[PDB]
Amino acid sequence: VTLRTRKFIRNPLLSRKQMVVDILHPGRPNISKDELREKLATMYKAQKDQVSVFGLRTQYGGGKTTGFALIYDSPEALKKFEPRYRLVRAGL
Amino acid sequence: PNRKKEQRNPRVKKRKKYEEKQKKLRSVKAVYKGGEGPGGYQGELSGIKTNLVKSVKL
Amino acid sequence: QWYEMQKAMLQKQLDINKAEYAELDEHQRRQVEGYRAGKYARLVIEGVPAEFCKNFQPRMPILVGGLSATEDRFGFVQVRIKRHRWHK
Amino acid sequence: EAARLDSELKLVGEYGLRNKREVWRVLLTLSKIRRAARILLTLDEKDPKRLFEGNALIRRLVRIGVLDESRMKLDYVLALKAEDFLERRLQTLVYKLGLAKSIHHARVLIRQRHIRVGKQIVNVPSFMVRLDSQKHIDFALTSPFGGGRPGRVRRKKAK
Amino acid sequence: FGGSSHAKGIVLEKVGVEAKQPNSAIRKCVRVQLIKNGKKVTAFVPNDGCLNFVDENDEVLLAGFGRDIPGVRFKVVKVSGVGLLALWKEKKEKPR
Amino acid sequence: ARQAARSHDIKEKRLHVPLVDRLPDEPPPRLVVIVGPPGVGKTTLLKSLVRRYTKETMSDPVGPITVVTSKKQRLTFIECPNELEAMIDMAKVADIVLLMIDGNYGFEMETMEFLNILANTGMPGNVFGILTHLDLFKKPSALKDAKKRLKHRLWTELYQGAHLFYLSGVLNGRYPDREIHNLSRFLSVMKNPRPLVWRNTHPYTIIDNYRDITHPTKIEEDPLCDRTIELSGYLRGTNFAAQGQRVHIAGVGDFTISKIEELPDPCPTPAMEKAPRRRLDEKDKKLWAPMAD
Amino acid sequence: HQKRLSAPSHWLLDKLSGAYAPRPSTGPHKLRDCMPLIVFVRNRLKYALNYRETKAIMMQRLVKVDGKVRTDITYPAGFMDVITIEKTGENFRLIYDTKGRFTVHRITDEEAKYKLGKVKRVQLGRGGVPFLVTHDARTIRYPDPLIKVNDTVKIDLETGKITDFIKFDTGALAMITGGRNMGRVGVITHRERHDGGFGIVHLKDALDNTFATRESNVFVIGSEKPWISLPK
RNA sequence: GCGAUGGUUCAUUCAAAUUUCUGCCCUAUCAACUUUCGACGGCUGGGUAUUGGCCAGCCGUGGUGACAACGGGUAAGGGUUAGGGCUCGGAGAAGGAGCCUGAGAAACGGCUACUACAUCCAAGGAAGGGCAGGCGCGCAAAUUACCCAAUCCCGACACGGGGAGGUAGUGACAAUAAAUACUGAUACAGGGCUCUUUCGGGUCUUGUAAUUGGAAUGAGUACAAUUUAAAUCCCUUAACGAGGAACAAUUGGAGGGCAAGUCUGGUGCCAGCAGCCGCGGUAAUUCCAGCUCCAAUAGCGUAUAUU
Repeated sequence: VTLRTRKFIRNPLLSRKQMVVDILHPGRPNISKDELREKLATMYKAQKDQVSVFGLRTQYGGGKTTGFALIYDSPEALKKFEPRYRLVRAGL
Repeated sequence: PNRKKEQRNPRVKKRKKYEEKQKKLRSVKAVYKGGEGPGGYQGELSGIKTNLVKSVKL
Repeated sequence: QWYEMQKAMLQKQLDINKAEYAELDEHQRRQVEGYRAGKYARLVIEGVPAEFCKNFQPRMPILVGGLSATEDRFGFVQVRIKRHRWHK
Repeated sequence: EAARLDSELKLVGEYGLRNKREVWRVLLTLSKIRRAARILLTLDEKDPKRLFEGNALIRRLVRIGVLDESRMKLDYVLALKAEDFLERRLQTLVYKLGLAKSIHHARVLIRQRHIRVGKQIVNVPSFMVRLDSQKHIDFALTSPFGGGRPGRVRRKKAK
Repeated sequence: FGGSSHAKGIVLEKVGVEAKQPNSAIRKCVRVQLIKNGKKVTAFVPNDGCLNFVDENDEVLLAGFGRDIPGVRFKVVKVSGVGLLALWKEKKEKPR
Repeated sequence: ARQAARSHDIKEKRLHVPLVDRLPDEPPPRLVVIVGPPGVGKTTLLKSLVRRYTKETMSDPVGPITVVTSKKQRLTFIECPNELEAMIDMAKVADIVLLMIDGNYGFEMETMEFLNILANTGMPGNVFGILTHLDLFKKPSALKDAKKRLKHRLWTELYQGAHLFYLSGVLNGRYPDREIHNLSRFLSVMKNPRPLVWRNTHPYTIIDNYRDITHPTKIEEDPLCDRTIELSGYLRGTNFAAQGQRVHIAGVGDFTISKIEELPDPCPTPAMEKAPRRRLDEKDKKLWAPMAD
Repeated sequence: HQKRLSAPSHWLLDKLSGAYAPRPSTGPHKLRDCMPLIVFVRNRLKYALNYRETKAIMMQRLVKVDGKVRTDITYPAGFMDVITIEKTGENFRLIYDTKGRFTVHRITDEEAKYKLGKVKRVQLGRGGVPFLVTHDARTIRYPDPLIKVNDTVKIDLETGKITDFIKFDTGALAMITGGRNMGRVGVITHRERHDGGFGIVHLKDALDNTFATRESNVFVIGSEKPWISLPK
């Protein structure tokens, strides 16, 4: 459940915060990216509804898992700037 | 036809073929197989034959 | 091309009939060549046991076969038999 | 021929191999390396091709641990052999490090996922272990010889 | 024969069906007629109990016989699309 | 040279024994059996096939069902019931076979029994494995494993590289239309049947319509008496004898023909009506099920 | 719809953008001397990820090219187009490097306000008026009467008028925008006429390499006077 | 005031059309060729978007060629330079003939007539001209899979539409890695093996269908989460998952042993071929109890051509 954010990029014209996320579950099963959306609310002081996570390939041998996370300034900015399939996978 | 439990696995067959061909080798030549034991020298434990010359005559 | 020559001789015989009984209706097409295959036909069988009509189910179908002159004689059939592979 | 049959049987017995395809595989890669060494010996000394390519070949073999660090000449690279390659295999390295009692025990352990090389577990017994990675062969954490759960027959017996 | 490796044939008559000794080569040999060319050649069924699967007028594939009648050159490989050793080993039934 | 070698091998593959055809110019409908273990859905495939062809929703299809599938050829579908007497009766009759396997449950002894009964009696041209109950699966890795193992066992059974169709669901109580459409793509275009010696020497008939033509005075006198029976069907083998043909009604016994009436078809199949366009207009998709609804 | 290798070697694409490449739409700059806005945004700058994201940037009035809002995605922006993004507050400028590829340069409003454009031709337009055509296909009505061919002009870009001009000169440092010696910032030291077609100039760099480039492929940048900030 | 739509001219872009010098492979059983649809000019016009024998009137005498024209054969590369790789490269929409749109076509998209097939009909009439797939013997072997999600394209245009593209399925034709077991203790037997030289020599620990004990599971089953357009695979992964009578290794070759059985030969008892077949018995039998050896081993054999 140990989290680190690399390569955080601002992107104000697309209005969304771009993070390369390296999460680690050692000893656990995989991370459940909806619960990871829940986890990326208090780490960057946001609502859960304006976060979308994709990528998320687990490294060899457990532990490390590289995801890509985007936090939008508003849920409506997420709605007008997100793809349809990522919106369906998120649930909106 | 009916074949063997040894023949159903190609490694175990090649393990048992090597154990019996290393066994056939001790009956022809002489292997080292450790020197004197911890007990010392208990005699030449299987015979001494006097009229036998086992040297490669150059 | 012995295969095609044999098949051509068979087709020559199969043209020689239907060329030879294509000459008359009441004599050849009715009495010589019988009732030709492919045509729908109605059969009247006389003397059927009534248990067939009482136990007739439409599921189990009816196959009508034509016995030859040899298939009505009885006698000792000498056969070449072998048990099945999966019969215990 | 009986010489080839007895040689391949000595290899398959002395290192617990499965068939003669593994022997022929190793003999093919050994013949490729030795052909490269012969082609580099064709040229004269102090040619830059022979110098840098032979230094590359010798450093590669010393780094993968086949050639000894004492002898580093292209003549000894010609004098290389399949017993040295099968000694650098992983299964004989488990047997020689003593995690297993025999070479067939070592093949069994590597197949059913007990040892690990460094970080990740290794499912293949023909893994060519390098010299730097030779020391980090040990039982994995999910193995009952390493720790964690006591295991399968242990669970059925302790119930 | 021909230019091919296997030829087809019709089993005309199992010659030597009344031979006495069981694995005689006269018992094993079978006169077949090749389709492509039309000639009647003789071929060996590989086994005397395997002779029983070869019936009259059956399409028979035959190959060379490479090693009691020295000089019969062919051996029956398949009978009616099914391999004859498979019929003998009771793997397949013969489609007739 | 190798092209000549492969040409010689294929020229030897093309050969067979020169047997006699004995097929008429206006051929009878080819007979399609629907064979399988009990509970596998032979009647459901029958309903789905006749709705594909003639658009008629049969609530209870029994007996042989004749169906126009082309301008030259037509079919007839008979579902074999779950009795061995009917299976052995129809294995010498069938022109093409639709052999049903029950998916997750695997192979059954009735399927293997009919396969080797058919092979011993006489092998027809086309047998198609139809694998059903695929929707009774939870893991689609186990699904493809079961498809692979059932395909390989069927290939060992009849021949290598057969046609094995997979009919997944049951939507409207019938089948999926696309799956039965490709199944009918395979069983619609057709080739002449294999020259079997028994069918090419002996004249047979599969009864489409049955009727009891007996006087009610005879039935009132003797309730269990010898009756006279009108059996209507297509004459399929060689031609019947004009007078005094001996008949084996399979499952009843041997009798003699008292009358043959030779009358025109109920399924005319427009080559016989016009006696070079491809499509079949819906004028031609006739259905002759004189025992079904 | 050209392939990624048939795309020219000076607006770079890696092994990433698929086998295909966008074509530039028709506009002011040429086809083979061009950087489209999608390659500038998402393949060079990486302010975007996808085509739909680039469209969602372009369609709202957030990208201004040469001081005007450019909406369509494959708009050509070849040479020295100031690209103003206001939400990021940056103005990029397109120059070349010494190897022959496109280069981006971040700058603010003071150097973003003007454009150094090379005159293509001077003529007398309709109404009896002289007009001036640059390489950006900008036509300026009533120019200064000495600005001849191959002179460069400081265009105002808020009105579009002339502010200053640099003459074609043997002793004025120049930039090469074509040919086998493409992108080599050096000084024009000689010029040969060759009347009858295709005259040349002889040009040396700051560190003594003489080479002959054609007067079409040259482009005047300033005598010493680097009026645009070449990147240090 | 800011834009959208529209407009004359000049740009610019995207094109298209011609056009200049050099460069095709071979050949003289190809030495004359063009003027045989004008062959070379120049003048005048026509037509073309424009030049032009491109076409029409008038006249002049040409034009090419042994430095290889012309004719004949049909077998139809350029750039990027360590290298290989990478990039680019005429005629028809059933057959001639004529026409229409548009910036761009002599679209073949339409029309008309003729020619040739062919369909519906209430017999007066009316619409229409492709590829893909299977069979191509009577005997056979790669999906009628899913989506524009990425890169790209077209439109009043952020949304609508794309037969490029990407995803999946089969596969012993090859090719790659390697499971079908590992390890002890005890009991008992005294033989095991070899050969040149054989009624002889050589060597010393080997077995057993014996009795027991330990561990190690990956094939498979599988909750999930993840991957992805949605799925699958991969990587993570909780829980099960080994004692042979099984979670069931094959393909060939050589050899021994057997009856109240069968067959054949012949100066008794022998020999040969062989033998699923024997007195009974099929829910009966537990037998060489799984015969011995050699070769390859997830592969292996046969035939023919052969080298």
